[PDB]
Amino acid sequence: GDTKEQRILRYVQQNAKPGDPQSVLEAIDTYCTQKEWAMNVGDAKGQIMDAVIREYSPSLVLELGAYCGYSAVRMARLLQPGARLLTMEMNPDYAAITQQMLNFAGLQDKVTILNGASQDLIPQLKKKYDVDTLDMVFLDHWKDRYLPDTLLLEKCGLLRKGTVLLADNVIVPGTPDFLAYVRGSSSFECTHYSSYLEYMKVVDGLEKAIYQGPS
Ligand SMILES: O=C(NCCNC(=O)c1cc(-c2ccc(F)cc2)cc(O)c1O)c1cc(O)ncn1
Ligand SMILES: [Cl-]
Ligand SMILES: [Cl-]
Ligand SMILES: [Mg+2]
Repeated sequence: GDTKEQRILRYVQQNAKPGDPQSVLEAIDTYCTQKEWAMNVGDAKGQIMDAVIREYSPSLVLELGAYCGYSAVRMARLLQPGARLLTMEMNPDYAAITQQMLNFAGLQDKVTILNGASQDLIPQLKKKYDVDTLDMVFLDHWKDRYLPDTLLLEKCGLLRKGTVLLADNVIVPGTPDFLAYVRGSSSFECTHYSSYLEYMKVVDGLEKAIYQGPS
């Protein structure tokens, strides 16, 4: 039968207003609070994401790991006109749900959902996708991929002074190598935002790591 992610999309389509991103976020959070948990960033951490997005008003955001498109809705709804989000989702079924979710939210013109592995796609961003540098990166894919993909971003010349990395799940499931690395690096200025795992009474957190250039 249907998957959890199909159930979430359907619930959104039947309980949100088309073209209304806030209603989409609310529908998802209700579903996941009342019916079934799912690994969306959630409202607690989402509120911190919102605050970050509004501070930096990034023109170009890369997201690693889309899932059902919750975080992509969350960020894209706060982008300025003309600003854009690219999100890399290697799971094809998740990629399809994410696209449908963004279409329902009316945010399809702001977001490009690429179905491929981040390690394969990151090296194509400059030449294929005409990226110069990224303003912000949201990390939310496999937790053992945050560090290697961060180092790949730098290798490929995609980070600039001031590029904001914002990492989900640095407590649960945790990203110990990434977290130790950025906190130890003179090339990052880090801030920890303590919060809660989505839809749970469990502590989690976001890490912001602002790239400072080589050193
Ligand atoms: O990105 C891919 N999976 C989700 C990564 N995200 C997570 O695993 C994740 C997990 C949890 C979590 C927390 C507590 C718990 F008890 C169980 C899970 C929370 C979150 O907020 C996440 O973000 C992926 C899929 C695929 O098929 N191929 C390549 N990549
Ligand atoms: Cl999400
Ligand atoms: Cl929550
Ligand atoms: Mg997460």
